[PDB]
Amino acid sequence: TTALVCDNGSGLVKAGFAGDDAPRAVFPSIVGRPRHQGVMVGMGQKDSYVGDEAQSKRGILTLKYPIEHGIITNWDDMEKIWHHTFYNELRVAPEEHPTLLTEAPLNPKANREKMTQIMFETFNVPAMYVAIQAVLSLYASGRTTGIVLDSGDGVTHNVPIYEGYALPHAIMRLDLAGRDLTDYLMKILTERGYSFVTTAEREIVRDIKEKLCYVALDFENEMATAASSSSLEKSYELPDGQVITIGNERFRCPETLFQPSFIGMESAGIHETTYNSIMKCDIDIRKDLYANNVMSGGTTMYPGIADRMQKEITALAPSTMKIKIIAPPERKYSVWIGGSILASLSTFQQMWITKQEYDEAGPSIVHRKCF
Amino acid sequence: TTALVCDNGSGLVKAGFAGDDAPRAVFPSIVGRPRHQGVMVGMGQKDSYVGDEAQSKRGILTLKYPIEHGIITNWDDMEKIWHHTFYNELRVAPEEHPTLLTEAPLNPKANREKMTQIMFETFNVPAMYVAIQAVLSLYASGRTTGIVLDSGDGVTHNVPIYEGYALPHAIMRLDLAGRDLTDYLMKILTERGYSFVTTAEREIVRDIKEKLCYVALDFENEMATAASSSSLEKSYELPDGQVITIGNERFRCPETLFQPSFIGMESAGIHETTYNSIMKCDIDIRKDLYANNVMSGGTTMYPGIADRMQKEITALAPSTMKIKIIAPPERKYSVWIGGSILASLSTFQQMWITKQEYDEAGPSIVHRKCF
Amino acid sequence: MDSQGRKVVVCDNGTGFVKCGYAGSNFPEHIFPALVGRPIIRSTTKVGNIEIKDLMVGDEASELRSMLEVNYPMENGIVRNWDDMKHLWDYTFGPEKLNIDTRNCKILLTEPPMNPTKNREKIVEVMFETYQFSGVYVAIQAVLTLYAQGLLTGVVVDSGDGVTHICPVYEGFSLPHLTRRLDIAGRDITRYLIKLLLLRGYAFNHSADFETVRMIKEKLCYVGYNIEQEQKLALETTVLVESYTLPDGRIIKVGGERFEAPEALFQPHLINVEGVGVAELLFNTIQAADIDTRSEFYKHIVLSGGSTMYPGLPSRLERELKQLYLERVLKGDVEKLSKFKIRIEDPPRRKHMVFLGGAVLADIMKDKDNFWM
Ligand SMILES: Nc1ncnc2c1ncn2[C@@H]1O[C@H](COP(=O)(O)OP(=O)(O)O)[C@@H](O)[C@H]1O
Ligand SMILES: Nc1ncnc2c1ncn2[C@@H]1O[C@H](COP(=O)(O)OP(=O)(O)O)[C@@H](O)[C@H]1O
Ligand SMILES: Nc1ncnc2c1ncn2[C@@H]1O[C@H](COP(=O)(O)OP(=O)(O)O)[C@@H](O)[C@H]1O
Ligand SMILES: [Mg+2]
Ligand SMILES: [Mg+2]
Ligand SMILES: [Mg+2]
Repeated sequence: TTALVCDNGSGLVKAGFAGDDAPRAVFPSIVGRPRHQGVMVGMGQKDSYVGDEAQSKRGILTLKYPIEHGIITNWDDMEKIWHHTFYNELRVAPEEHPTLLTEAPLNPKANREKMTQIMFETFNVPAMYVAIQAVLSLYASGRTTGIVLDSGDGVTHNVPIYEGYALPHAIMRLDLAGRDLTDYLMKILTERGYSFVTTAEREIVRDIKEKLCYVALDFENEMATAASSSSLEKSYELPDGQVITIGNERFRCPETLFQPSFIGMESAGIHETTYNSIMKCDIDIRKDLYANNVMSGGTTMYPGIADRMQKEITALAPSTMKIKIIAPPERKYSVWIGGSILASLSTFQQMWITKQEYDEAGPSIVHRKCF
Repeated sequence: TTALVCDNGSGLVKAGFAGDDAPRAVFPSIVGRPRHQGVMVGMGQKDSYVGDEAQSKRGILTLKYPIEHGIITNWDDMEKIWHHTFYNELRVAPEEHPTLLTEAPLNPKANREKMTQIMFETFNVPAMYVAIQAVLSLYASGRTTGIVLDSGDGVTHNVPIYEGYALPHAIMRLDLAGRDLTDYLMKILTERGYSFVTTAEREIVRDIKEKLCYVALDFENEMATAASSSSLEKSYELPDGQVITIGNERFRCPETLFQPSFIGMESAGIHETTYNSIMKCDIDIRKDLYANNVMSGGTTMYPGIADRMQKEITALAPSTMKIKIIAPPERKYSVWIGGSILASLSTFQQMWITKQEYDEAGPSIVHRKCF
Repeated sequence: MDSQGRKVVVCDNGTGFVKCGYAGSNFPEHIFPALVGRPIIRSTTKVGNIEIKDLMVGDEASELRSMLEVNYPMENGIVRNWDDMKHLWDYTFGPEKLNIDTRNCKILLTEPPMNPTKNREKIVEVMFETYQFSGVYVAIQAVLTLYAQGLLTGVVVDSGDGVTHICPVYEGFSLPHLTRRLDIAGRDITRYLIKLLLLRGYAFNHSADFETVRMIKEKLCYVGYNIEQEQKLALETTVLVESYTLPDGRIIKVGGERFEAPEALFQPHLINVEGVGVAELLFNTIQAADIDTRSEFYKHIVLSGGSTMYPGLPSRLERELKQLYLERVLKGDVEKLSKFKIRIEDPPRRKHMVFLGGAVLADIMKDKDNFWM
C-alpha cells in the first residue's frame, strides 16, 4: 500500500503520496491564536487556525512557528500541524498509510524519539522511517556522489557522500538560514523607514525577500553601484497599496550567507563551510566532491547564488581541478522528491520501523533503523 | 570653542554647555499655532509660539510635537525649535560652537542626514556629531559595561555594551513610551466619567501621569485590593478647579509597559524585551549584564519601577544569577549628562565631523564618522 | 419568538429618540422623542381646553411642548436626570405604545462603547430591581449594525443624536483599541443652526423651540458635495433660499445655512471642537489598524444613525476618503487611484438598530439572556 512522504520543514510543510512527482499540499507551518475577543454570533471562531487558514487571516492571529532551527519546540502545535496534514490537506486516514519523515543531521536525539512516538502513539501509523534531508537530494538528482548543500528556513547543513557512503565526521551545520535572512531584511528596512514589526508583518517581509532579493556576484562592486545608480532600486506594493522602494537592501540581505558577521555570529560563510567539508574528507574523493556540489532547499533559489558559490569555491580550491555546482529547477521540492523516490523503491520495505518493533523496543528503536 | 550638548529627544528638549553638570535649559519640543484668528492687533502678534510660551498659552493653541516615535516629522517646526534653542534659550550663537546631537538607534538614515544638513547650512556650526542616546547613558554612570534601557517619550530601546564594545545585533527597540502611556490614560479616565480630548488637555493628562501613577509590584493583587476600598482614591485638581479622583487607573497605565496588549500592540513588555536582548549576547557576557542593567529616561521614574523590573527578570533569568538594576537618582538627565562627559573627553576631540569633511562628502559623511 | 410564547423587545434608549419594536420585526413599531416635561403657563400662548398631565412624556410631550418645560433625561449617552429616565421607560412599557406591561417578556439594551461604567450598571440595576425583568441583555451598539446589515467585517460609523462613534469589526473580532469618538452629533448641529439663524435675525430660545429647529434641520439641511461649488452657487444665485413655516405661521427663510450647518461634521473647528472631521477620523482609524486588515475596511464602511441621513453624506464621505488615500497612500500618484476599491454601505434604511439578528438568530430559548440573576 502507498506510503505518505512528508518534509516537516520549518517554514513550509510539504506532503504528498509516494510515487507522485511533486507534493500534493504545501502550506506554511504556522499555528495562529486569536489575539482579540470575538463578539459576534455566527463567527465560527475556534481555538486556533492553521496553515493557509492562518496565513489568510493573520490580521487577528499571533502567528507562531512550532519548529525553531529544525527542532520541534512545541509538540501541542506540531501535533496540530500533522493532524492538519493528514485529515485536511491529503484527506487520508493515517492508520492505513506508512510514512517517510525527514530530519536535519546533528539534531538532538530527544526530538527524533518524541517524533516517532507521536506517530505510533497517536496517529497509529503502520510503519515509518526518518531520512536526512540532505541524503534525499542525491536521490532527487539521481546520483550517488556529492556534497549536498541544503538550506531551509531554519538550518543550513552540508553532507559529503561518495560511492553511496556518507562521511559523518565531515558534516557541517549552520543555523543561519532563511528566517534569519528575513529578520535581517526586517532590520535593515528600518534605514529607509519601513517599520515592519510583529509577526503578522514578518510574513510580508518574507514575501519581499522571496521576490526582490538577489545575490551579488561581487559585493563591494554592487555596493558602489547601488551608492551611485538607481538601476538596482525596485518597488513592491504592500497589501494596502502603499508602494515602497528597495535598493542596496536587495542584495545586502542574502550576502549574509557569505558573511555571517552581518547577523552578528562569527561562523564562516557557507562557501568557506562547504570548502571546509571537502578539505576534511579523504584526499582521493575530494577531486569529485568539487564536482557534484548539489544545492537544495528554498534558500538556494536566489538569483545568482549558484554563480557566487562557483566563484568563491574556485577562489578557495586548487585551480587544477574544476568546480561545478548542480542546481536543479525543482530544488525547492528536491528533498520531498528524494523521499518520493526512496519510499517507492524496493529494498526499503524491510527497513521501515514497524509498530510491532516499536511497542516491543520503545522509541530508542530509531537509532537502530534510521541513520 | 566650547561644545554644545543638545538632546533633541522627543518630549523635552535639553541643551547646555558641555562640562556643566546639569542642563542650562529644558523645555518641551512643541510648536503652538493659534487656533482662532489673530484679531487683537497690537500685542497679539506671534503666529507660532515655541516651547514654554506654547506650553503656557496652550488654551488658545493647537500644540503639536515635531518628533513622532523619535523620527522628525516636520522639519520647519524642528528648525524653529533649534532656532529657539540657540538664540533664545542658550543665548549663544551657533557659528562659534560645535554641537553634539543625539539620536535613537534604528532611526531612518534620512533623519540623521537632514539633521546634519540643517546644522551646516542653516546654523553654520563649526562641526557636529550624532551619538546614539544609549551609550551616552552608559557614560553618565561611569560604567564600562552594562545593558542600557532608555525609555523616552517616544522610543524605548535596549543597547547592550561590554568593555565599551557595542553589540549591534542585540540592539532592540520598541515604539511604546511615555506618549502612548498618556494617550491610554486619556482613554481610561473616560471609564470614570471625565473627558479630556483637546490637544491642550492632553498636557493636563500628562501632568497627572507624572504625579499619581505608579507601577504595581503585584498587579493582580493590586486590582483585587483596589476593588476592596477607596484606599487608592487619590485626588487632583484641574486648572478649572474641577476635582478629579482616581482609583485603579493609577497602575493600569504604567502596567502597559509590561503588557503592551493593553494598547493592543503584540510586542512583549520591557521586562521580557530586556531578557530577550541578553539572550542574543555572547554567553560569557551575560553574567555581567545581569549585574548592570542601567535605566534611563523619564518614563523610568515611576515609583516601584526598579523593583517590579527586578522581580520580573529575577523570575525569568537563571536563579543563580544576581540581577541588579542601576537606577540613578538623576537618570532623567542621564542622556544629557552623558553627552556633557563625552564632549569633554580629550580623545573625542578628533571625532567631530569637521566642516570641510561635510563640504567634501555632503550629508552622507554622517555614516562614515558617526556610530 | 420564544417557545414559551414570550415576546422580546428592543429599546435603543436613544439619546434623542427611543425606538421600540418586537424581535424579528423589520420595522420599529414606535418612534418617539425622549422628552419629559411639566406644564408651564406662558403669556405668549392661549391656554387650551386640552388637558395637560402633571408629567407629559414621549410623543405627547412633543406635540404639546408649547405648554411644557421639557427635559431630556439622556445626554451624550449618559443619563443625566435619572428620575425622568425611569418615567420614560415607565411610559414605554405602560398601557400606552409598546404595551408589554410585564416582567415576563425579554428586553435587549444597546449601550454605546466607551461608556462610563456606572451608567451601564444603573440600567442593569433598574431593569432587575424595578421592572423585575425576566430577561435582559446589553449589546455592543456597534455590532448590532453589522448584524442588521448582514456582515462580519467592516467599520461602523454611528452618528446619533448624542455622540458619534467609529468602531471597526474584523471578521467578528472586536478590535477595541481602534474605537474612536467624535463629540459632534445631531444635537450640536442643531445648536449651531440656531446660531446661524440668529445671524439672519430669527430668535429661538425656548426649550420648545429646540424641537422646531430640529424639524427645520431634518427637512432643509444637506451636506455639500464639493463645498466650493455650494459656496459659488450661494454667491452667484438665489436657488438655495427656501421658506419654512414656524408654529405661529411666520414664513421664515433660510439659505446657505442649509449646508453651512451640516458641514460641521467635516470641520469641527467651525464649532469649538478641536480635532478632525468624520472622514479623517475614520481614515486615521483604518490607518492605525494592522496592515492587512485595512484592505477590507475600505470596502466595508457602514453607516448608522439619523445624523447620517443628510443628503449627499455618503457621496461627500467617499470623496474625502478617496482624496485622503490619494494624498497619503498613493502619494499623489493620481492615475493609480483607479485601483482603489472603496465602497460605502449606505442603505436607505438607517435607523440601523433593528433586532432580527440580535434576538431571534441569537435565541429562541437559551442560557445567553442574563435572567433574574
Ligand atoms: N523564491 C525564493 N527566493 C528566496 N527565498 C525563498 C524563495 N522561496 C522560498 N524561500 C525561502 O526558502 C525557505 C525554505 O524553506 P523550506 O524549503 O520550507 O525548508 P525545508 O527544506 O525544511 O522544507 C523558505 O522558508 C523561504 O524563507
Ligand atoms: N516623575 C516624573 N517626572 C518627570 N517626568 C515623568 C515622570 N514620570 C513620567 N514622566 C514622563 O517622562 C517623559 C519625559 O521623558 P524625556 O526626558 O522626554 O525622555 P527623552 O528626552 O529621552 O525623550 C514625559 O512623558 C513625562 O511625562
Ligand atoms: N432625515 C433626517 N435628516 C437629518 N437629520 C435627521 C433625520 N432624521 C433624524 N435626524 C436627526 O438624527 C438625530 C436622531 O437620530 P437617532 O439615530 O435617533 O439618535 P439616537 O438613536 O442616538 O437618539 C436627531 O438629531 C434628528 O434630528
Ligand atoms: Mg525540508
Ligand atoms: Mg532617553
Ligand atoms: Mg442612537
